[PDB]
Amino acid sequence: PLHKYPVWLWKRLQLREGICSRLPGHYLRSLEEERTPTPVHYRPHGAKFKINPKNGQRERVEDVPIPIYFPPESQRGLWGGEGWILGQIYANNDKLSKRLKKVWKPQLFEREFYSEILDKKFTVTVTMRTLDLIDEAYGLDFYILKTPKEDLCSKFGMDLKRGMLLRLARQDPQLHPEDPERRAAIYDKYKEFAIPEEEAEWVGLTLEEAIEKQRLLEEKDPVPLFKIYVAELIQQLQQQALS
Amino acid sequence: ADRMSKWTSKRGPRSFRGRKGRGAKGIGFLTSGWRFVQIKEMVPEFVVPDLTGFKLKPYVSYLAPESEETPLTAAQLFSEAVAPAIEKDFKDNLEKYGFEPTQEGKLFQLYPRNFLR
Amino acid sequence: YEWGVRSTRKSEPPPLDRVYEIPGLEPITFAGKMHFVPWLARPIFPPWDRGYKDPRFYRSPPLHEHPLYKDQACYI
Amino acid sequence: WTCQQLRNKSNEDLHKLWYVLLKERNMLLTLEQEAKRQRLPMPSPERLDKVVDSMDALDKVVQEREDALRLLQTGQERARPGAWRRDIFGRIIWHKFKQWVIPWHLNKRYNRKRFFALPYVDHFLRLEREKRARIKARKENLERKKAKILLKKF
Amino acid sequence: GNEYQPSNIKRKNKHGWVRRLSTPAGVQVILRRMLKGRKSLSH
Amino acid sequence: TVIVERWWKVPLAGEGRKPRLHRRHRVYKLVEDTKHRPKENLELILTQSVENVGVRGDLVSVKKSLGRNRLLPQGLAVYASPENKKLFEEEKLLR
RNA sequence: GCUAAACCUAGCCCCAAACCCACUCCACCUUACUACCAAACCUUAGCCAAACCAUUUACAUAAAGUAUAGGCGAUA
RNA sequence: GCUACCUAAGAACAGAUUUAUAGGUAGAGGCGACAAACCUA
RNA sequence: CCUCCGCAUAAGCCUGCGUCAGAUCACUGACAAUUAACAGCCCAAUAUCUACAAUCAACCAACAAGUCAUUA
RNA sequence: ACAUCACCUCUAGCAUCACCAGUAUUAGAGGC
RNA sequence: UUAAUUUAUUAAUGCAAACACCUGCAUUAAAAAUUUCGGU
Ligand SMILES: [Mg+2]
Ligand SMILES: [Mg+2]
Ligand SMILES: [Mg+2]
Repeated sequence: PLHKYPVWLWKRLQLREGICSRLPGHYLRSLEEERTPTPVHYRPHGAKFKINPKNGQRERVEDVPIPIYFPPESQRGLWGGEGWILGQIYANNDKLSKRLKKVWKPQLFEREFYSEILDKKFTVTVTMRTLDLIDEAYGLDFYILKTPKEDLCSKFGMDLKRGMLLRLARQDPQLHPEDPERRAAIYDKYKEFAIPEEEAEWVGLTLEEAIEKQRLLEEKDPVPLFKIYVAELIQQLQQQALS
Repeated sequence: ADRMSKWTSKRGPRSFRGRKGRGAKGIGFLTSGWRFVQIKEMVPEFVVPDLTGFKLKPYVSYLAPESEETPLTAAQLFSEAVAPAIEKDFKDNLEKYGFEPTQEGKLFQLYPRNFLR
Repeated sequence: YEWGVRSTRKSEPPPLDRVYEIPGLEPITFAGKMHFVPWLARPIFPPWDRGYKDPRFYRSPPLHEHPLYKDQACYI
Repeated sequence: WTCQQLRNKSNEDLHKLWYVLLKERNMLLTLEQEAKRQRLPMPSPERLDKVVDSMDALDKVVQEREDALRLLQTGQERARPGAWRRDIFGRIIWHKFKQWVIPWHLNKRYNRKRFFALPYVDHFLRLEREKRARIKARKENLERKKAKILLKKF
Repeated sequence: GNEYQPSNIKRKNKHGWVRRLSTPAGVQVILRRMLKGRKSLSH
Repeated sequence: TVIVERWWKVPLAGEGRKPRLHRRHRVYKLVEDTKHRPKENLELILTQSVENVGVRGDLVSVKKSLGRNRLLPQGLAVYASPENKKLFEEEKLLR
């Protein structure tokens, strides 16, 4: 026989089920939206409808999102939105030949940045395209403030963004101790990506890490029923005091 | 080439027999010379009281009446136990009522349990 | 050539992730659960001690803190 | 002994009752085994099970009192401390912790307990769901069709 | 011919549960037997 | 970087549909290599008495090697962002 | 005449609906069914059909089986 | 786990010997005094 | 009249010609067994010595170059 | 018929998982 | 295999890219991979 709800949302089904369904609504939104980033190799077409080349017919055409072949190690640093491409190719790029499976891997470089928001130097692998992205953002802190985490497409940079957001919404003196003037200047500079203190709770963590924050959050030593019955008897005594 | 039996004592070679055992609880420790020393500390200790003069016989006579199955409800027992102390104290800080912060110092703690059966 | 290969020696430590290197935020490691596992961040425990004093595993005190260790070693 | 009737006796009296029950039950076991050795009938066949039942009721009272103690003093639900988790067979279960000396940051055996499941448990888990559903629809069809034949009998 | 000269130590070695659970393909083997619903889930 | 494209032209998808592609659709044809493309200089405003490239307060487009590796890592120059542009204009007008 | 035959009814069948499974105490990843010391993701492949073989090839209703593509040869 | 080859660590009487036990080499393979032989009818 | 076997441990199997009754060259059900000194099951830290084979081990005679020790 | 001592030829100037814990009187591969 | 063809992969170069490492493009091999050894 047949299963009632569809398995195409079975995972999504569990997203509304139980203890994990007690997660923050902001976390639900951040795991719920699926906005797409600009591509690494899928150059965008012009507009909605355009004339056919060999037919001269006004046809609406879209562009294919090429899947980003992300090796695991590139998550350990702040790479760009680029990577490798696991596909195939023809010998002379000619479809009338016997094609073979092929790969397009990136050329990374181990560089370093020194964030004032972090107020520390982090050295990791990045891309020259990622270098250009940071330069166009003019600073790593502003870049962390700028792109979406879905646009980030990297775990380490997402973690760095989470830390930067926590520091910005915290405004603790430990960010710039014995230099509150520089702290205030940076806070004015970093006033753009201000977030609520509650927003730092599930900031950029894994879905498994979201379950982790839940179990670290929803758990507590259970209330004593000696204490509970004592409180109930106190309530009964207060009520009978009016009797 | 036989598998459907249980894994009790008799399976294979000498030491292969040696490790596992039936459902005992261990009592001692293994030290030099392959000599086991079993402390009186870790042993079972079954100290039953004296049975003389208890008038409750092992079976109960059928001439007695029947009652209602009153399960030991936690709120009911708690009320029955704490009613007089709270009634006097409110007419008069739960340490006077005996609320236990932790059972770390008691012989028979509950969470975890250290009593037996 | 130094004697002994490194193969049967102790395993080299894998790289600790930059999640532990976060300057502000303590990561949500494997502490709350009980699984040295892949689905979370690795718990990092401090140096704990066995408070109990028992014959079975009481290791010796260090041989610089020993009550009798003279600079003039005895030829025995 | 009736359970609530037995519930009115003291704890020392409870110990006395348990010991008397132990003696009578031992008498029962020896008598039955001897009856097998003599290959004859039993003199009081209901007596053994009755003593067993009374001992079980006394145990139920003892468990009720211990449960009232656990509920009052701390209130934890399962008397042994433990948890719900997932095992290497991929299913959801409740594992029991065990009282052991060394800690979970150094426990040489407990760390060997691979209690992690990567994505390679998907098709089997859904298949387990499938078998459960198959038995479910089977029993439902059997019951309702048996009901239809039953109504046909009237 | 007397080829099957089995031995219990090597039996629980090459057919046991720890070794059959050491690599995750064997875990899949355990699961395959489980959805097959046998009794001798290992050896 | 590098940009490629689907050589066998992909079937269209529509508005509320995903590109349920072909097993042939994985084979791309390489369009361009941005790593092999002509580089552009980086425009930034200096803050310190630099060498023959410029002086303090001088905004110029230098090579990325001297900018990132030498100027920006040493902090001798900062980015010529529009928020930094106001600060540079104020520094120039407060002379 | 014997062996034999024959007998309903166990429960399976598909659907309809509906989201389900996991704690008597215990033990259970070491030799699973024993109370105890210092580590994961890396493009499914291939035939078949071309009457042989090679590029190509699948693992609600309506436009429409038209526009796209084919050793422009089989079709999708 | 038979057998082929190897390791660990034992045994018998005269080596290119055999063998009690564990362990290792997985088919697109290993092994091979190469028999185009073996690796569970 | 046979016995180049036999008796033990080892491994390996798993109660498998023990007892009281059935009837299936003339197996089934119930009941009872094997009480360890042998063998496993082990060994509180940190450092530090551990060249002088064995062959009846004293000679001869070697090569395939040695199968076993603590101490602080 | 294959292995092989003997002999001949060829490659390799050297180290931490085999060769090898070795250094061309060495290591590997062919012929009779 | 010195039948044919490549070269997915290495190894070299050389050229790019970055200031010894990585990626891309050519050539060369080693090794592979795809396809042929007709009829009366
Ligand atoms: Mg054909
Ligand atoms: Mg073997
Ligand atoms: Mg003894």
